[PDB]
Amino acid sequence: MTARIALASLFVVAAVLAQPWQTTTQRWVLGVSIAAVIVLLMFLTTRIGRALAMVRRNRDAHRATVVLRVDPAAPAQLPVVVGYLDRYGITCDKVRITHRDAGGTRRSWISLTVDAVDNLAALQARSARIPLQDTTEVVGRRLADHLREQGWTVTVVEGVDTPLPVVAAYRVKVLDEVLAEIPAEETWTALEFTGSPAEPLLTVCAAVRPLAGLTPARGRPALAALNPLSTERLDGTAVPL
Amino acid sequence: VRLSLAPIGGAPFSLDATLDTVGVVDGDLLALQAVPSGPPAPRIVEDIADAAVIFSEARRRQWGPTHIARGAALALIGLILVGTGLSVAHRVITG
Amino acid sequence: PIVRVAVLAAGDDGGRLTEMALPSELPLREILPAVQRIVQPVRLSLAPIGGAPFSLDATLDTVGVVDGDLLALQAVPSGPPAPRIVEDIADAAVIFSEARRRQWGPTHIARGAALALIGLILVGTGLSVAHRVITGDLLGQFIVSGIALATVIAALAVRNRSAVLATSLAVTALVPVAAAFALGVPGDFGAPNVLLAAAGVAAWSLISMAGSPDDRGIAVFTATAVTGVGVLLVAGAASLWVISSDVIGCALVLLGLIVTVQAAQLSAMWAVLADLPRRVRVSQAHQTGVIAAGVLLGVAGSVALVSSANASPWAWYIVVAAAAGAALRARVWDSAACKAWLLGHSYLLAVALLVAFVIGDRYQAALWALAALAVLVLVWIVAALNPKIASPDTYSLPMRRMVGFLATGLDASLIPVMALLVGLFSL
Repeated sequence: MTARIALASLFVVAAVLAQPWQTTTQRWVLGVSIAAVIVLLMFLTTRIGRALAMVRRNRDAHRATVVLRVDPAAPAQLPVVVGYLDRYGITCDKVRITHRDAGGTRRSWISLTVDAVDNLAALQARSARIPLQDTTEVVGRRLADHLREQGWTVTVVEGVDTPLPVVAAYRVKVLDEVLAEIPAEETWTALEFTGSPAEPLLTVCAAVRPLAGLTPARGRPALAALNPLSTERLDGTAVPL
Repeated sequence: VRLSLAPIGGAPFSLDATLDTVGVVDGDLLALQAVPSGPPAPRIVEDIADAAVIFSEARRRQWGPTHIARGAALALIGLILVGTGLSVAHRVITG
Repeated sequence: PIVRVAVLAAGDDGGRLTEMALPSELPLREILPAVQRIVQPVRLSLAPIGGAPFSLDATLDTVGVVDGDLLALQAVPSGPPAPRIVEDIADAAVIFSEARRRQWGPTHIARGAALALIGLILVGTGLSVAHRVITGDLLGQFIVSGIALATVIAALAVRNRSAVLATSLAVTALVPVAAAFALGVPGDFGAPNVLLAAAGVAAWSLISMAGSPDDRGIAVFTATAVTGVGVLLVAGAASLWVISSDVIGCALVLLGLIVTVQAAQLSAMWAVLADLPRRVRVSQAHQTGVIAAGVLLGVAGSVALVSSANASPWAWYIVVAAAAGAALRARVWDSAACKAWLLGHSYLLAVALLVAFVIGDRYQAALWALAALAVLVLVWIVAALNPKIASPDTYSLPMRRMVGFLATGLDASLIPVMALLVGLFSL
């Protein structure tokens, strides 16, 4: 963002010194300057590079993810999952909850992912090699048994689901009327928390086959990793709920 | 609600079996907390191999107000050290 | 009133890690017997990792357990250490002195020899160059190259025999090497000589960074390499095309901030998960050095713009702006050494001006330069006493935000100013 402002300031100071704005010796460059500041002003070049990379697209092991299926899901079991962001010295990166609303039923999923660089110390203790997958399995079983403790009947899953077949990308402004609103023959909604459960942050995206306050994604990568099985941080600015 | 007895740190008792079948000896500690509507929590254990490395990160706190102190003095020391030299190297020519 | 905690018991073999949930509001002496049976002549107790054992009378509430912390299973602290007692003052000197690691041993000699050597090379080089710069006679360049070549070999000769002396001998090899090339076609300490040298260390460094079998000596190589490369171009273009009365630094401070602001990507440019710990530090070492290249560059020309007298009022703001920008660009850097480097940019530059005036016979800005250090030292102290102005948590969010537009509003807002000093658009 700073490159844009610095180059803009460059050209404009370059043009303002055109007091002899004549002979097309100092007016010509003046025209080109005032012209470029317009095209430099940052929602147009972005789709330029986007389409370029998109048409180019027409041809790790630091992150493991565990995903939980619970049938009778509800916001009554929200604190139990926002707690598991940071406890037992394992610092889950982000916790994600997804529903498919194709037909009438909302097929629920919890998505838990653990990096390896910021909790390298703990994983280094379980063995000299790094038991990432096994450890993540263990925390997942812990969530399973604590959640069944409450009463909901949960199931570990690995062939989880698909919001993009393995098609409309929208990320919302922040609040509740919408998540009660969400159409078409298929609905994929995805909630995800992160950021220090001392006070958490979250981003939300949804996919179906502008309703109230949605926004499309020109340029899809954002749908490619909308499935829970994905190990990615769900691009988008965070909100303190 | 459903309150029942439980040995500490374990799942509560089964309501229709006597304590003498679960193995209650005279002198245990039993808790009147609710009943699990689900699993009895077999408390999955994972093995540890190098438990020393867990503490060594606990002591190794972050940047914190500790690395400020080293920067504090190591700044102050150099300030004095140039302070004298400047004045007397001012004098190594004139004064 | 149960709380879910995870204890850690590792005394027998490796360790056993389970978790549980436990009834609060009790003396821990009651619940200790239970955990002793799950995970498993002394007494035991519970303690947070990084702290001291908890009393057997307090509760898991009044001792401050949050639901989900990781407790350890340590022992009750201690007893007395049972002090020895020896009456004959003679043996009171031999007995109570062993606890020193005093033995001479054939390893205090290993560190002995190498430390003697590194001194021999350094003053061996400096003598000849002093035999070469204050007077003139090339016999030094014979001796310079002689020792310079020799150390070149030795580092390559113990690469797989010492594994610590090697990397140490490499870093000192570049002092005479940079001295050697700097002596071809002398001049008056010369215009294009500084071109020959920046090739040398940038050569010698790059050969050895990849030559390092491990850590402990990587960061010093990386930083001076980019520093050699960086100065090479702005010296080369300065050798033929441009006369550049003053705008060598205008290239530098530009190049400087460019390297600092674009730092994370450059580190990545040098890039079973078992060897993750070895890869993660080297990555960090790369970043911590690369940033030093920035600061050292950032001043590198900045010490030359405001250096002489008769400078520009735009030149004075051309350096100050940079400093603050870098100083406020630290809050984005996580590690410690990363922070300190850019943080003390002003400090390093402050003394540069002082010597400049004392060696330039000014005795005017010199005193001021010394008054421009205290102001920087004074703020360091008040940053240390109370962790309040150092901690951005007791702030306001738009304040946390305003400093943002404050940051990017100035670190880049000097390229228009840059066009003024040189007058790039006065043509």
